Amino acid sequence: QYEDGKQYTTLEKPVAGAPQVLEFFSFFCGHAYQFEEVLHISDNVKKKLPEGVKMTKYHVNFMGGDLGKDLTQAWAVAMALGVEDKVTVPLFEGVQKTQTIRSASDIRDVFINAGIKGEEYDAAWNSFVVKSLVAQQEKAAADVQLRGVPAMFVNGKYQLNPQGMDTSNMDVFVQQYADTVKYLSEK
Repeated sequence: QYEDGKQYTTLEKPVAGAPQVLEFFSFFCGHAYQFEEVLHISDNVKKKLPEGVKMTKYHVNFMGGDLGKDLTQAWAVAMALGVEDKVTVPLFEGVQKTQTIRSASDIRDVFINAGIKGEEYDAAWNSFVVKSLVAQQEKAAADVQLRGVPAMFVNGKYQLNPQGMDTSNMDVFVQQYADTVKYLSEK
């Protein structure tokens, strides 16, 4: 059962005001099948959380390019419009698989070919919701001294530690990972 150092580690400087459950990810990290494993785990942690506990997921630029920046703004657009589950795979496929995403217009087209209206994308993109969310994603990663993706944090205090878990089959991993998030959203 649960101890500091094993299933989770404790941030030396806790973050006040952090989301209750904060996951970080990048579109530029991992083989497509690896990216999709991470999505499965994230969706299963969501599923097994206690009613009322929300999961927040933030994007990370990784190499500092303008493509990375526009994708982080495009992620804030997905959060703003509640279309995360419609665009996550298309987006990474756009970057990773079909490699179609090269400019911000190409990102916008992923949203469109996924049934988001061009006029809707533009409004969110330019919105204050999205400016605030872009700032929040940048700030939160600096606040936890982020050392890589994927990563999950609970209450700005505890970081999930997949090392201290049985990663020798996904279903056991997922249950352990998910049970630990509950112990921490209670702690």
